[PDB]
Amino acid sequence: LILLFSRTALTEKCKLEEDFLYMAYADIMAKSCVKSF
Repeated sequence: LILLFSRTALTEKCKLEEDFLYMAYADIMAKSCVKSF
C-alpha cells in the first residue's frame, strides 16, 4: 500500500490530485500512534 502511494506521488503529473484513498488510510495510520513510571 505504501509503495502504491509512493509510486503515485513520484509519478510526474504537474498537479497533486485528491485521492480519497490516501485521506482515509493516512488518518488510520496516524491514529495507530508508584507505577506511573
